[PDB]
Amino acid sequence: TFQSIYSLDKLYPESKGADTYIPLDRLSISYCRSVNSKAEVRFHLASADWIEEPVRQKIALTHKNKINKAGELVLTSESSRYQFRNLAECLQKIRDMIAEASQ
Amino acid sequence: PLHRYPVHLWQKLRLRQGICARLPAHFLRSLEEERTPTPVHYKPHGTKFKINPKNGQRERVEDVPIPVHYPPE
Amino acid sequence: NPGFVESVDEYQFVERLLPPTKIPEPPKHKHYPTPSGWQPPRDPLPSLPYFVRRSRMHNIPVYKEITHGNRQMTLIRKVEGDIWALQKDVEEFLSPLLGKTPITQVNEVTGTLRIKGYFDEQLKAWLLEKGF
Amino acid sequence: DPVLRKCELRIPVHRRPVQAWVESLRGFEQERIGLAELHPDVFATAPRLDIVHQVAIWQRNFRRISYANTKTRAEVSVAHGPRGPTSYYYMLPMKVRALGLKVALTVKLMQDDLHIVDSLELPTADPQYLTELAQYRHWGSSVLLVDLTHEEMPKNVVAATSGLNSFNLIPAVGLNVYSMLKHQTLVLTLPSVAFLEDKLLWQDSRYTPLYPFR
Amino acid sequence: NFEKHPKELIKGPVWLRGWRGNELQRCVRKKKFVGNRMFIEDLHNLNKRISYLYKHFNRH
Amino acid sequence: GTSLDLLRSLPRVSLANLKPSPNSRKRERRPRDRRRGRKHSFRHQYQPLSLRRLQYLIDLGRVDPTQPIDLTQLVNGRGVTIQPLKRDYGVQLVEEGADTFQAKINIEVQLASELAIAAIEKNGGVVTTAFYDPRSLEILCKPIPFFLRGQPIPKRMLPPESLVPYYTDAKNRGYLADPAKFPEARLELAMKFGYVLPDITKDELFRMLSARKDPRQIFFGLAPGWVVNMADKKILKPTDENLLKYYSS
Amino acid sequence: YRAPPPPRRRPGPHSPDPENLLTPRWQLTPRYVAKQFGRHGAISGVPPASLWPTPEQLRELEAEEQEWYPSLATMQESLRLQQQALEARRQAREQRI
Repeated sequence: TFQSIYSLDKLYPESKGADTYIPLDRLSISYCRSVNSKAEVRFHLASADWIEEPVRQKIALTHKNKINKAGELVLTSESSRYQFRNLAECLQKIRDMIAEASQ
Repeated sequence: PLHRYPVHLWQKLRLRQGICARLPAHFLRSLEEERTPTPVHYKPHGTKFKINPKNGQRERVEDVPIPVHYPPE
Repeated sequence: NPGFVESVDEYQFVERLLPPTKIPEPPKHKHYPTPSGWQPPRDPLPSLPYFVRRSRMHNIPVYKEITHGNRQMTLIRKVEGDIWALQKDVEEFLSPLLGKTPITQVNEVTGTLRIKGYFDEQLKAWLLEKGF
Repeated sequence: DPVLRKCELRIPVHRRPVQAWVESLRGFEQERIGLAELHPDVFATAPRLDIVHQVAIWQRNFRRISYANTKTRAEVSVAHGPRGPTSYYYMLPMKVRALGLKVALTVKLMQDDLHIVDSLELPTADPQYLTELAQYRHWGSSVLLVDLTHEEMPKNVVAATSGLNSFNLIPAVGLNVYSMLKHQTLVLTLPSVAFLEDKLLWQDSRYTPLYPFR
Repeated sequence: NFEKHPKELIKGPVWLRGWRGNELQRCVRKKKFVGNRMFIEDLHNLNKRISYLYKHFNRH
Repeated sequence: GTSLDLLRSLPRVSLANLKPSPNSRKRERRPRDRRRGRKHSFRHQYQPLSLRRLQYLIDLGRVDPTQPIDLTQLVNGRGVTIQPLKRDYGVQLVEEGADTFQAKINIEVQLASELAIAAIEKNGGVVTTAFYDPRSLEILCKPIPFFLRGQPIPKRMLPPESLVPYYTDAKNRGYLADPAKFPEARLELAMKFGYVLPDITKDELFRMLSARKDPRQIFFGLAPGWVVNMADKKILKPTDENLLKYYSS
Repeated sequence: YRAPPPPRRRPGPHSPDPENLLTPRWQLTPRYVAKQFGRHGAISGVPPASLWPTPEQLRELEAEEQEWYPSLATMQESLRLQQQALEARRQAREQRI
């Protein structure tokens, strides 16, 4: 190959190599158009080992309305239904709730 | 009709034909060659680039010589 | 001393850059419908007197049109066979959905059907049911 | 042994192939020697004669140039007189012209005015033979002969057609609607049909060009 | 193969081969094509004629 | 085709028989008788590609999924239209189709959406941004003509200082981006969505997907300053030492 | 009658004669000569070395390159200075207000 004067080997001299929080299995996501739509994510707050006991207690208190009869905390919004937009903001809402419950 | 050669080529044809061709080659070369007089009253643009109006981008430039009259005196 | 050296090794990329002049045919897919939703015409084709061929782009020949700034329209173009048979079936199909006999104009010379209003989605789904 | 031809391009499944009798000009009685298949998208297009009518008008009018001129009152040493050379040139889209050619081909075949032939080669160069053969096969008073390419057209056919006013010999590239209409019957060589089909069938997936195809 | 466009088959006045326009455009194009090869008297007449054509189309 | 049968029954057509289609031609008025008697440039004009528009090309097989996406190939497939007279300066993406385009492929687009960048990366695609000079891009869209002109391949230009921050930004994944942050940046985006990060190295075709041309290099295949023997279907490389200095300059 | 032969254009490279008066100026330009090379490549016979810039042209390109085209390192340095200048402007606003 050919290397230019302004080549990446010189523009990025440091990295010359090619290689250069919320659990996924525990939670469950669901998206379905209902036009209108509603994307939600569900997870068992009782079995939530990734949240501290004071955080879990705060989640069960602050998110008591979001806790279902089966003890599963759910959160739904309405922005769009897709892989990244819908799902990511539902997981981040739970993460934000955990952060808010932390302090 | 329409002349095969433009009017400006009429002068060229006259130079290329007749006694003009028979003129000495050395003299013909002196007449044919043109050398620009040294500029005195106007200067060519120092920079070769300027901003084009329509596109608002840098463009090549041209030079406008100032008119100077040299009397027969 | 030549200023140029010739190598055919890198001409493969030049071949890749060459432009084609024909639209490529859709590739066979293991599972239909395609993730976008495209599905080739159903096989076997329906044995109805009228056949609707797909466009050069392998799409259903249905176009939504608005004219005079106030009239919505939908046009079927690549109609082959008995246009009258298609019109009767189209009239019957759209009468319940529309609530009355559809207002349509038949341009037999061009082999096209003009319908007031937008009903492409229902007609396109209905055409799929026929197997077109 | 019948001469069997099939369309090189994929014929639509829902459309049956168009077929006609293959003929040869070698002998008077060689009216039918084979059976050939013709693409429905080319030889079974709808008979849209307005396109043919438009093409014929275009043919007559794109070459139209009027050289009439007159002096008006100001130029006298006519209020509305001809003013110098005037042209009427205009261009039809290649899609329409190809479609017009496609429509014309179907009409001649359906009207039994198109005669598909293997080759134009003739046993003799006498113009009399060609005229007699046309009478033998009950061809129209005017017969148009088309060959694949101008350079290779047989010498014997050239002499016969060159001396005949009503029988005109043209190459494949020279085909035009006006000649087909002016000539009662059309004679086409088998290679020419494939040549015409390829160009006509090329219209498929007509990429709008940003530059000449070449 | 579209190597030669049918417009290329036009034979006639140079300024209107493969081209068409209104009377003013045709006259203006004619002047450009053969202006240097036109007669001095014709060129002056053409210039005067162009003036009338320009005003008629561009002001009426 | 019963219409064709009617033609056989109908008499042979002639030139005179031809008649214009009904209502095709209107009537005209002429003075023969009394009837007519009496009385912004600096801002790049980004040309975007919709995700839905992107999806069908892959699904229709218009663009080979194995081959990395190339803007020139899209022009070759007539996917997008770029007019030099319009002076189009950039390429973008359209939010449409965000919910209908689930696929992974390596691609390079002048401008990409941050949400779109991660989503395709979540699917496993590789996305980067490169700067093409608007004049160079027109040359890129039409590579054959400048070979016809005889011009040699020039070095690809660099963005103006206004656009340098965008391309140099690591999150933007530009060719001027710092590689050191890329492994960290890829990790950060995965956490944002929460998807499991697939390392580019894991992919069997990693080298093909990650292959990129030099900043000065206009073409993946052809290095800058190269020449092409179009007539002989061969590529010509300068062998003059002084020429290398020009390319270095 | 037999139709006339279809028109055929003269193929291959054609080099205009510079001395001929009729030949237009644009057909004698180096761009036209370069165009001849592109159309026919080796058949034209244009030396490939001529296509690349001459040593005197090399100096002009180097001067042109410096005048108008900065390098990546120079670009990055300019951003840092402007960022510092922008920071100073913000600091000036805070202290005066």
